[PDB]
Amino acid sequence: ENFQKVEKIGEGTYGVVYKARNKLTGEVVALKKIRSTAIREISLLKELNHPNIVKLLDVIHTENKLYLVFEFLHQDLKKFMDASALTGIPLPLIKSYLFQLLQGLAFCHSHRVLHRDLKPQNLLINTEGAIKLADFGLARAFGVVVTLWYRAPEILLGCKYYSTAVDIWSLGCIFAEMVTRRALFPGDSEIDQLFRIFRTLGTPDEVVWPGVTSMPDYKPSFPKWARQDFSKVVPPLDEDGRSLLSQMLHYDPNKRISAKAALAHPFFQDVTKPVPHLRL
Ligand SMILES: Clc1ncnc2[nH]cnc12
Repeated sequence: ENFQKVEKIGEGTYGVVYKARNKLTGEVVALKKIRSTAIREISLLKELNHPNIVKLLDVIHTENKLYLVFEFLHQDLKKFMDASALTGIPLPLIKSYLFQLLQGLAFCHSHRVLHRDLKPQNLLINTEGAIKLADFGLARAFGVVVTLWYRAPEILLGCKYYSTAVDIWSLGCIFAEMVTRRALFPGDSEIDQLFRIFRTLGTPDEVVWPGVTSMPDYKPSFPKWARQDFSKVVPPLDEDGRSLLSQMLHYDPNKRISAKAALAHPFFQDVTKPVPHLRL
């Protein structure tokens, strides 16, 4: 009752998203209609505020249906990439976005909150050059065609107790996609996703990932592929970038770089904040 629905933005991971106007403040928001532990978990996310996290304005439980009211941003990274397809995103903008995302992740991760489902459609961008993580923490609160392209290998191999490393893996994949203008691992099934990772990074074994062979969905029968070079996977990215991406894509989640450690990487020595070129 307190909103006017302006337009259907589309059908997100958990239900429909609407651009809406608050009838008692005039503020324009994103309203997600979600299709009691969940209420408590979600309610805690109202406190998780950071400039690179899309702000959860409010949570409204009524007719025992659930509405999440979020800060509105006019574009996402998926559409920005599609619109930059001919030309590519300039490196300093790639670098700025990656840095800001890592700040967001470092913040949530220092509170033990993970995203678990990062994807370009979840990264929202404004006119001032800011990029922000949307739907943060909703996977744990509500559980999760859905995209597998960004999933870490420990999730695909059936680990129940994965860690903040899963987000760094996703963000690596998005980094590589910004650079190349093609998804890194566009699997169309769980095994196709796994085998696309293995074809690129080599089939993992006990040498690179202690314990891998005891994971729930690991099979001794997986084909055995050798690793390729990152010079072939993300050209023409420079050696700092490739060094960072390689650390974000380590098979072992314990050796994978943390968001905080990544913010200190030399790739970011010369980071700036450009303003993107955006048509709304
Ligand atoms: Cl899907 C979407 N679109 C625009 N703004 C948003 N804020 C949170 N989700 C959003």
